[PDB]
Amino acid sequence: AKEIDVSYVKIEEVIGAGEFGEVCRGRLKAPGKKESCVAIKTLKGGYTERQRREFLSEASIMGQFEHPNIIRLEGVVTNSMPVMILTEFMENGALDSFLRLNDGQFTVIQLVGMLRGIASGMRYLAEMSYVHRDLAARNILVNSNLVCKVSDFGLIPIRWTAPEAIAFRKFTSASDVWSYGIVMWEVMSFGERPYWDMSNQDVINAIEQDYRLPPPPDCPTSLHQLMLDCWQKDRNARPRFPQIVSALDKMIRNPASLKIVA
Ligand SMILES: Cc1ccc(C(=O)Nc2cccc(C(F)(F)F)c2)cc1Nc1nc(-c2cccnc2)nc2nn(C)cc12
Repeated sequence: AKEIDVSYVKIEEVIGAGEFGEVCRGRLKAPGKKESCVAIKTLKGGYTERQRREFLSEASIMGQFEHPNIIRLEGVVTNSMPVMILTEFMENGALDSFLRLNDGQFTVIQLVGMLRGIASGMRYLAEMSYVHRDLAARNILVNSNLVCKVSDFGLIPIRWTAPEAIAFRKFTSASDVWSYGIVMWEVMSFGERPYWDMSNQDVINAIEQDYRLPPPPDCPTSLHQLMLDCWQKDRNARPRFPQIVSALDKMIRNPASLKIVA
């Protein structure tokens, strides 16, 4: 992770609260480059030397990722206090709230483009053996061009989690695929809560009955079928991320196939 001199950083508003400190919007103005907006995670005060380490481990993990659909680490501030992790700032914020605010205002092909971007980011993570464990629309940021970037904001996410990961903590890329299917439903439903206001126990019960979420209004049948593929109880039968990307690319190539609705 690139070390950023704190003199190049300005904090403009606190937008959240993490496990070790704050989340802020700010500005980064490095000597040679233009000034950009950044999101900042902070860690300050009387943290143990361990907590600092645990805090900075996140930046070491993120620094491995370079993909257009994965949030981009700008760098870290570690030679001064507060300790900080900086990423790019995404104009449209989190995907779930973005879609709820803009309910019905995107075409199927636009939504499929978002889903394809998310799937490509996940294919990249799976290829380097990184299991996300909390893939959900709330963890996906949207830029001004509608590009979706997988992120992880930390925290119980029962309703996005594959049954084997709930029961036995077996988290794999295949359980991420289950979560991806939920994200597909969130997107095509313009940010409805998975399983509505069913309790967590109601959700586990429904899945055990072999129930699966229905096609959202106006959702092409082929997209809902791909959701059903992601939600197979047998994790080995779920498509892998490259197969998901290929399936979405076929729909983009053959848009008439997106006209078939329930
Ligand atoms: C500063 C920061 C630090 C870490 C991450 C983050 O996504 N880390 C992470 C960790 C493990 C795995 C992954 C990945 F795999 F990429 F998903 C990402 C994101 C950010 N950027 C953030 N941006 C934003 C944000 C909000 C509105 C508009 N643009 C950005 N909100 C954030 N909340 N939190 C907790 C972090 C936020």
